[PDB]
Amino acid sequence: GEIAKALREIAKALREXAWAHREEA
Amino acid sequence: GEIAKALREIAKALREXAWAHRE
Amino acid sequence: GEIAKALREIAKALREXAWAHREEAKA
Amino acid sequence: GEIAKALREIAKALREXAWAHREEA
Amino acid sequence: GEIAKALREIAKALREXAWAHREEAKAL
Amino acid sequence: GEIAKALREIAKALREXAWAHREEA
Amino acid sequence: GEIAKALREIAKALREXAWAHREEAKAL
Repeated sequence: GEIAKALREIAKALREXAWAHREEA
Repeated sequence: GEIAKALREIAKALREXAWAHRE
Repeated sequence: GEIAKALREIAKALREXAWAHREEAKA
Repeated sequence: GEIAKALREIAKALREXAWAHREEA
Repeated sequence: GEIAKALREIAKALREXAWAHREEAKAL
Repeated sequence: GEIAKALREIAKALREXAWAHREEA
Repeated sequence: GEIAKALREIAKALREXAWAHREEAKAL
């Protein structure tokens, strides 16, 4: 579904955020 | 559910953000 | 509900994040 | 509602996040 | 609706987070 | 709808969170 | 749908956040 996919797209962004926090290092 | 599963994937990512503090 | 449950899981992850930033800064 | 309730718990966890930053200043 | 209100509460919490990080930063 | 609008409000607050970091440097 | 659309906008906001964070880490 479009909603579930957008939500997974939110998850991936958060993981992208996690790698940026783990660029402190 | 696909929606519930995706919400759980979000929580996991957030936990990952948390663990990245220490790391 | 599984949706409510998953949302609560998200709330808990953010509480984790709060704690972690609290501690790291406390150092 | 259970969904609305859970959503408010998320908001409170975010406020906790905020407060944690308010004590680092 | 309760659901839309809860979401708006989340948004407000995020805005609160935004403010705190600016101050935290500015405290430097 | 009221839900979509509130979600869009969430995105905007996150963008505001982003701007807070863009202003750190 | 407008809800899927608003969720995608949230995701983009989070990527915007990640990018600003990298610029942070990089400017030090």
